[PDB]
Amino acid sequence: TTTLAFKFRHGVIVAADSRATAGAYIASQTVKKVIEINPYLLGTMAGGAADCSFWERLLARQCRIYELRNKERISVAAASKLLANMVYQYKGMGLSMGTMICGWDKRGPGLYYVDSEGNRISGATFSVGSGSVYAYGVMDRGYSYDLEVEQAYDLARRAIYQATYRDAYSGGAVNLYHVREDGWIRVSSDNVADLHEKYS
Amino acid sequence: MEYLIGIQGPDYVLVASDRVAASNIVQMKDDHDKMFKMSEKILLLCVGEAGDTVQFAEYIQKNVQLYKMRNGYELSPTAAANFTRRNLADCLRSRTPYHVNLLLAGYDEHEGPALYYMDYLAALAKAPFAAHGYGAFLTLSILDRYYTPTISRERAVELLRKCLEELQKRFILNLPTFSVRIIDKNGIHDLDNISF
Amino acid sequence: TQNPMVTGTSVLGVKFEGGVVIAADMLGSYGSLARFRNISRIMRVNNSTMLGASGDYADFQYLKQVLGQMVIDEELLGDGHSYSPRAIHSWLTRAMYSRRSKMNPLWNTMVIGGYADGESFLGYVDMLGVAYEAPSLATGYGAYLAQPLLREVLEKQPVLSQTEARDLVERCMRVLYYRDARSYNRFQIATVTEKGVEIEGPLSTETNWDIAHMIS
Amino acid sequence: TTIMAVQFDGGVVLGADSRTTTGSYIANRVTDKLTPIHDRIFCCRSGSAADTQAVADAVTYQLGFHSIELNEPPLVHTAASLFKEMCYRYREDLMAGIIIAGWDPQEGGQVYSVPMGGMMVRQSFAIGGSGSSYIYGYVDATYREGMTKEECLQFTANALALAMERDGSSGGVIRLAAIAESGVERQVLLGDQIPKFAVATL
Amino acid sequence: NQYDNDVTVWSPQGRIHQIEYAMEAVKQGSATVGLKSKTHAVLVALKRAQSELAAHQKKILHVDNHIGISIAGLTADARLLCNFMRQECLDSRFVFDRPLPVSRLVSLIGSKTQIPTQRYGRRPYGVGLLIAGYDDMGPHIFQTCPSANYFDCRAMSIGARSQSARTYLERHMSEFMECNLNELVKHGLRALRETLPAEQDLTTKNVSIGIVGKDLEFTIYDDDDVSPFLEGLE
Amino acid sequence: GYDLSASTFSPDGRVFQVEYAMKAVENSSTAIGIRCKDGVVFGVEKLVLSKLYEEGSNKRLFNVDRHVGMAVAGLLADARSLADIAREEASNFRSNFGYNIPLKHLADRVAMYVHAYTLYSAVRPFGCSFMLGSYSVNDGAQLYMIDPSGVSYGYWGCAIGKARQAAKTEIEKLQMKEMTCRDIVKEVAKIIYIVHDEVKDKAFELELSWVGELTNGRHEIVPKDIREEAEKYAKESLK
Amino acid sequence: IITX
Amino acid sequence: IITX
Amino acid sequence: DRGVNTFSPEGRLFQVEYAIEAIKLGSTAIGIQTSEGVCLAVEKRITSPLMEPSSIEKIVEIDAHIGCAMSGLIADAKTLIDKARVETQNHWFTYNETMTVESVTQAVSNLALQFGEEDADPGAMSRPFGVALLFGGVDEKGPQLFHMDPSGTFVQCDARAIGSASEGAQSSLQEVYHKSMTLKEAIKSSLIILKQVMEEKLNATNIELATVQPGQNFHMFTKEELEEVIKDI
Amino acid sequence: RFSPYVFNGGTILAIAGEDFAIVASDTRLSEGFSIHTRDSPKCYKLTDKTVIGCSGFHGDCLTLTKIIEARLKMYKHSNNKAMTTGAIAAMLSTILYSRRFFPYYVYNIIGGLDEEGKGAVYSFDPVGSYQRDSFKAGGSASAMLQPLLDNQVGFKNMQNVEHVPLSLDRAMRLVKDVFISAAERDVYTGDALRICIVTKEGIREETVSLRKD
Amino acid sequence: SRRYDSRTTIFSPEGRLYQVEYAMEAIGHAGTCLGILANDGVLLAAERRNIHKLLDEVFFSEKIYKLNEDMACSVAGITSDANVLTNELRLIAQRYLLQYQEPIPCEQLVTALCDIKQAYTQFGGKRPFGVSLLYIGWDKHYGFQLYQSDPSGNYGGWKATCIGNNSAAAVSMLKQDYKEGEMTLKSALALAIKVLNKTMDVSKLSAEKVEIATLTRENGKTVIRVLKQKEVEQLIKKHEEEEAKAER
Ligand SMILES: [Cl-]
Ligand SMILES: [Cl-]
Ligand SMILES: [Cl-]
Ligand SMILES: [Cl-]
Ligand SMILES: [Cl-]
Ligand SMILES: [Cl-]
Ligand SMILES: [Cl-]
Ligand SMILES: [Cl-]
Ligand SMILES: [Cl-]
Ligand SMILES: [Cl-]
Ligand SMILES: [Cl-]
Ligand SMILES: [Cl-]
Ligand SMILES: [Cl-]
Ligand SMILES: [Cl-]
Ligand SMILES: [Cl-]
Ligand SMILES: [Cl-]
Ligand SMILES: [Cl-]
Ligand SMILES: [Cl-]
Ligand SMILES: [Cl-]
Ligand SMILES: [K+]
Ligand SMILES: [K+]
Ligand SMILES: [Mg+2]
Ligand SMILES: [Mg+2]
Ligand SMILES: [Mg+2]
Ligand SMILES: [Mg+2]
Repeated sequence: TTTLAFKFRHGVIVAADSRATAGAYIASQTVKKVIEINPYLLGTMAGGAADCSFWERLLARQCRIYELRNKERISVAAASKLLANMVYQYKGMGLSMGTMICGWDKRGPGLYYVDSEGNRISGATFSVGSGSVYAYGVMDRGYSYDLEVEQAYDLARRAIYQATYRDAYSGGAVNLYHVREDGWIRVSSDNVADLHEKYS
Repeated sequence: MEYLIGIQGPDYVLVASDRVAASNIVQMKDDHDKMFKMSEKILLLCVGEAGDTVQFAEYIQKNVQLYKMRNGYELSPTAAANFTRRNLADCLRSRTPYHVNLLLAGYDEHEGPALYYMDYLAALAKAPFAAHGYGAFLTLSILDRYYTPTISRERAVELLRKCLEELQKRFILNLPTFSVRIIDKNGIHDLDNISF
Repeated sequence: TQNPMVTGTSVLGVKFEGGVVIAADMLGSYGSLARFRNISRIMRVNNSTMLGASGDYADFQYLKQVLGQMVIDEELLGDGHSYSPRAIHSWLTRAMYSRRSKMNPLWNTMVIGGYADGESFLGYVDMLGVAYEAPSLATGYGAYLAQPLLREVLEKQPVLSQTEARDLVERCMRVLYYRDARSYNRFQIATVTEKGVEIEGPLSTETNWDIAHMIS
Repeated sequence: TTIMAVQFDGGVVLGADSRTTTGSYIANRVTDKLTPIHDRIFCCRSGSAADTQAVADAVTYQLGFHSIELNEPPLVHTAASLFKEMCYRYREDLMAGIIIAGWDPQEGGQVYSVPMGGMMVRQSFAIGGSGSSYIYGYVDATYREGMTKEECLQFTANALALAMERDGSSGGVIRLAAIAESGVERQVLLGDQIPKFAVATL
Repeated sequence: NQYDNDVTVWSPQGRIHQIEYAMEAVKQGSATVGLKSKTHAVLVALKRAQSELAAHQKKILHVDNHIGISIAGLTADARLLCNFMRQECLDSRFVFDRPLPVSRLVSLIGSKTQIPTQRYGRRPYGVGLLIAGYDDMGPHIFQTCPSANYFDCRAMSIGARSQSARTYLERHMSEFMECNLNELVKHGLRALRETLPAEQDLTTKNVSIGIVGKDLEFTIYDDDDVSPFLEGLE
Repeated sequence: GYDLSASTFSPDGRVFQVEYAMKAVENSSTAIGIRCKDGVVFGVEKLVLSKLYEEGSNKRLFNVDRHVGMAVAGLLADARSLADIAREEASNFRSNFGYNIPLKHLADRVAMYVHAYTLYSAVRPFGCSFMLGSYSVNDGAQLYMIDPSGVSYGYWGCAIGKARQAAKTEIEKLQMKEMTCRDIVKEVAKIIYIVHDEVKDKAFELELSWVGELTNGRHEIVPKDIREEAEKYAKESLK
Repeated sequence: IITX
Repeated sequence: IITX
Repeated sequence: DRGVNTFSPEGRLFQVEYAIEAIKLGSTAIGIQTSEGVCLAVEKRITSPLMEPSSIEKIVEIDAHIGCAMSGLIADAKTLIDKARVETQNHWFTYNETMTVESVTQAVSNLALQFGEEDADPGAMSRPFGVALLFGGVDEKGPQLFHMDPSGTFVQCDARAIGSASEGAQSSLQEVYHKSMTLKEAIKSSLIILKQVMEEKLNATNIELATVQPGQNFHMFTKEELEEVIKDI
Repeated sequence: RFSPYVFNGGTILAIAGEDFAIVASDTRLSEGFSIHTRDSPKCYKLTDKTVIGCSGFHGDCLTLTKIIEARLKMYKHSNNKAMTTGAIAAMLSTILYSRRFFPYYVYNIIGGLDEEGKGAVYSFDPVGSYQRDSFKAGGSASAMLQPLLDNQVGFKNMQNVEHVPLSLDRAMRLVKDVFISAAERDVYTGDALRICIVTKEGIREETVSLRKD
Repeated sequence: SRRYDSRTTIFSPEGRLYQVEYAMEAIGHAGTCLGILANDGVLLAAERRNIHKLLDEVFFSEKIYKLNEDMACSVAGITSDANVLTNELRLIAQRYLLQYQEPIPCEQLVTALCDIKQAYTQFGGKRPFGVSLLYIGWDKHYGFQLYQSDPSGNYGGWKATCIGNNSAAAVSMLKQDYKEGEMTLKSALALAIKVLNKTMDVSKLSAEKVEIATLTRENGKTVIRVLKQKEVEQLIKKHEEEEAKAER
């Protein structure tokens, strides 16, 4: 797995590869690793697949109840904290989850990294998964807050692509999303084989 | 891996902490804050195991704030330090121990400024200065060499800068930036970050 | 049971036209010691169902106690419903699985034989809750020694008569006496038909030792 | 430890050695391993001293209360059952190899083995304990159907004497008891009274 | 009076008024009929509509493939008991891989429903059931009561004006064992129809039917699905 | 009001709630038990409250162990619950002590369970009396009877329900010590017919069970053909 | 089982 | 520990 | 004085019958089910001009496809509403589908007779809920309206009024309703009826209206959208 | 160390068509180097529209399928309709995760029709990770089956081939070939192939002989 | 059982809690007990009911209890109830000290107990405690303090107050004679005896009949002392010498 997200002037970009493995066996090349928590909040999945799916689906359940009880959108900070407090009770029991909670709320674009170790931190950019080191390299060298939208889509897509190249455990397709002020959109799904054609 | 430092002068406490959140071989955040405001004149600086550090600090924080609300006045630094200890020590042989190390800095109208050191075992010690993390190994002897009890705050910021420079020179970790704050009669002040 | 103590070896079973036969020796071994040489490892459950058990004998005696009491409980009602062999097999699967899932298994592998509504029933349950049905079964060393002979016959001729099934079982019990160091030449045969459950024994096989003089 | 019990027509004979060990130190050279559970029901104890004493005290309590409730002497099969239930249920926490033997008016003289693991089986005669390994052959060759009481006592003392000779973990005195309708007769074979078999010198 | 508020208080005539009062809950429910032949057990029920625009209360419930029930009394108590019955049926299939026998299920109801009749601050179940089932012993119609007693029936009716339906059923019961399914339902419907004020008729809006038998899992017919059974009451 | 709780004595030292439960039994139709040379026989006058009920509904005779029969009068749901308690006591007895529960012991155990419901405001007494019968070669024939107070005694002959006294005076005429079960069934059937008030309540089923030498110590329903012969004998004896 |  |  | 689970001689639980009498003290609410959706209308019952009207909430969203109108002791309704919300979200979590209107109503109704004073937890429900509810929504069976009262009885209704003036309002509903009625007609009808039965002059502040349609999610009417509908009335 | 698991073998396969689903499995039940039985299929009927394939530890296969059966009746009782294929898959995910810290050692593949009448396959890991697929192999010989399916059904690594819709006949010929090829090499896979075909008409059953060695 | 439940924790039809009211009647009949705040200290003066000739005199007081290093209380009402409450007061004070390593502030101790008392009025079906308390103490937040609590769970801060027999009369006398911000411990002692001399109108006032405790500060440490009978006799002497002046 490689996943990344970053905040910029025009919202937050979220991208992922699509590979799943059982050891060295490639189990799938078609996994959706970006989860739609609600129309203005995405969650990303790296680690144990069942662990991520289950806990993020439970996050979504909880965010919706919240919205029904309070008559307003849950904040990115509060949603990420619901997830942190859920998983904390299970530390050292073998959950493996590395997630980014991405949204837009009253404080503007929002991005938290949250994991099964207990970390919950806010930041401008993150990459998570076996391939993250490869994605940080290209992402870091191309990132800027004042990226134009299409440049930001190209950076995210290339950073994941390059991770798929070096890291045995990333691949399939790069799936790219954009959290804007009026909700997220699904921007593209490009197979890595088709991207290789293009970048040379 | 995390660095905390505190220096207590005659009428203030100066504190600083690194701003890195690390995971494996990468820094994931370079503007991390490791300080928690308990009250108007109390900071709790907390490092240790992921999850435990925030969960512990915030629980203390909310309980100290609750005390203010129930009673109309704040806990003293000493009382907050002993409250923090009681919790850590009570949890130590429980199902839910917290692997955290702390400094508590504060100013009390009557006792003056105070710095407190606490390890994960919950030993509590008052000190004129102190540090946590591997970086403490390189910097405590620098504090022993130059600290005096009368040290002014201009000079304490200089002493702090020598310690942080020593980490740039000699420590194997990349800790490029630090939060600096000071507490006195008029509360908690943010000083400029010390950066390299 | 974490550590078995007195244990029993193979149980064999085979279907025939109109019934089921099962066989088991009468020995409780304590490690390699042949300690209790006259114990039954077969249980009449009810009129249509019998049970044979490998593994820890004390755990078998507990299952006998529990299962015997269940059949009495049911007979008390006098309502015209009885546990079928299949239902007893299901119950046993659940009990074994359940004990496995608490990390405290009953240390047995079992063969349920039965006859009800014109159909022969033969089913296997182990200590992990692995369970299935088949025309012949053999637990323990019988899986390696007896089952190959059983299945070879059953392929050439799926439908055996009662005396054909009886002779085949005696042949298998001979082989086991020859090759399983925890076996014993004193066994029971139990048969279920329309007429109920008969347990015969003690029985012995003839043995040949001519090969003792074929070394030079 | 070596323990043994034999059925005859009208009663039982029980026997044990008298050795209690920790490692290879002898903590008691004159142990009494034949414990009364009721007026005419004994257990012979092998394995953990603490376990078999605690279990025997508990069954004695259970059976005594049962017997007052029914207002009849207890069945030997009922004593054996209570031992079995406790030894089976707590098999993972106990180290106990038990022989229950006695007399009741319903079934006469009976011997039950409850070995480790907590199975129960009735037997013509039973042997248990570490030392019993060394006498399987002997008792298999000597046992006769229809032995008198005196013959059962002789058979028992012989078998235990042989085991005691070879098993480091058995030894001391032989304690015997005979149980019949008329009551319980206990005795000790010690020193020269213990049956002797020559060491086979050249 | 002092003897009628607590289910734990015996009266001086050896009665428990709280139980008797619970039984009134079923007497005031709408009528339902249960009857059987050699091969099938049928339930037939009148559904009371609160207003003209209300649907009509469900009176027949699936328990298992081989068992369904008709209710009269407090609906909430009907569901609690129906759920209990569903669970006992699932447990029996889980453990034994075969249907819970109907007489055994009924015994469990009796045992369960008796418990609160003997404990202070508890109350009887305010519901009576007609139970249709098929098992190794053939078709069954049972009846259960707030008193925890139960009855094995050739046919039965409970609820308001059910005495009329009981009388019809007695009149024709000798015919039932030999009836085909259509005849048997016809009989159930005729009995139910006796409970109605002379103005009123059976319609597709107010009749519910439940059928189980040798060749047929418990099935519920409502609204347009009852039309075939009503046509040819000729 | 001194009669609302089984935890309240009246000033004369009575427990009226238990007395009121007994009245439920004495309102019920009659059940009888007779111990004889070689077993125990039970009979029940089983009133038929509808022709719509099946022949065999509302049994008042139960198997509580393979060797023990139970015969009840009173509130039927209470009695069935007591049958379950008895069954469980016999079951647990066998699991703990490894043999069939002796009747006297089973009777004493269930009786203390009945007794426990005669002390407290928290629960009411059972509205039922029951007989327990068994046979074995070692213990012989035995017949016990328990009432709502929890008192248990052994009997040669016994009756419970509304015609209790009338039944007893007919039972007293039998020399039951010298009679077999095959003879006593006919006499049980006879007595039930004598004490039946055929004017007051119309139609009844005769329910019969036994446990003796002839059943090999198993409690069983009397066979249909034998029951019908006993019915006919009782019917024609009434003339 | 599977990882991402 | 201590055995017989 | 008697226990909360005492039956009356007529075979009813006193507490449930008394709880049904508390429903008559609540404001009138109306539910109508058409082929194009269901509408829910409720009298707010403003007691003072100092009270903020939007802070009265007697129609609530259960899930995107289900609304609920309530009448009676409103405080009692909160735990029922929360249970409906939690149940639909659990159903979504487990089965990845919308829960039916019937199924939600059923779940809520199973809370109904769960009161008593010596079976249960250290302090569970002491009395029934003094509340009636109309669940209106859309599922694969189409648009749907269900009624539930403190007995735990629930039932589908083509139209239904609850509260103080419900006899009255129900009469007018049998008059105006037909199966082939449109949603916009059902909206007008229920305001016409609320206008009749309210003590106060009906306006856009002292009522609430909400709809659920096959196409569209649960929708609370705005001040402006209420004023538009009020013009013809 | 008593081990509560044991591997009993079995290979499963599901294919989604435009108007059909296939679920296929071999019939061999193994333990160690032995065969328990040659006639133990791994397909289980759930509804008229849904079939599930299960392999791995047989003790868990039995227990889990009995749980699923009970949960389908409970669902039907609460909601008055049969569970959809998609709902069953979503539920199974939660059942598997309930044992996250003591898993069902089972590999599950669901094959059935969805609400539009179209073929649907859902595949699972032992703790309930799942997704929808066009086709999927699972269990003992999955690494042998999957690549050929990727190639022949997914048209992967192929140039200049029309991506036509998968006919039932071709889907069927594929299912038989991959199992026959697996039977050559995987020691656990053999005896017989059992194929369930789910259509709007219902569920029918073919069976093909495999090598007995 | 509903028949036997007296229902101690339910409202009456006027919004009242009868057991609380009835407890307050018990307290009104108990020994009079007054507390007086001063600039340099605080005092409790209470009527002794243990006055029979043959009593032994074994404890240092009858109705004055030390709670911790900086606080004491006195009680009026059911003695046994007062023992339960004062034992609980000590426990609360030590729980606080364990946790914060500083003494519990006076008002926080009172509040903590009052929440227990309140609970007995709202749930549990028990009779409330039949006790009112006067608490005296010092802390670093508000210095010298005097509190009053009663069975309802209510409390207040007072400069001077009174509970028990003839309270209303006592509080009237204090209202007139008490000088806000101008009292010393010596003038508050004089006033205490003046009030007790009027409010023990059955009959003549004695040292054996009262208990006085003072709470002062000496060298950063709180001193709590029960006056000896020699001192109490000398204060009564001075009050009777003062009433000789009162005309000329
Ligand atoms: Cl994808
Ligand atoms: Cl929330
Ligand atoms: Cl952060
Ligand atoms: Cl990863
Ligand atoms: Cl043996
Ligand atoms: Cl047997
Ligand atoms: Cl010993
Ligand atoms: Cl032994
Ligand atoms: Cl042993
Ligand atoms: Cl030993
Ligand atoms: Cl020795
Ligand atoms: Cl009804
Ligand atoms: Cl109702
Ligand atoms: Cl009844
Ligand atoms: Cl009725
Ligand atoms: Cl009587
Ligand atoms: Cl209403
Ligand atoms: Cl102190
Ligand atoms: Cl203190
Ligand atoms: K020796
Ligand atoms: K193969
Ligand atoms: Mg790669
Ligand atoms: Mg931890
Ligand atoms: Mg031990
Ligand atoms: Mg091979």
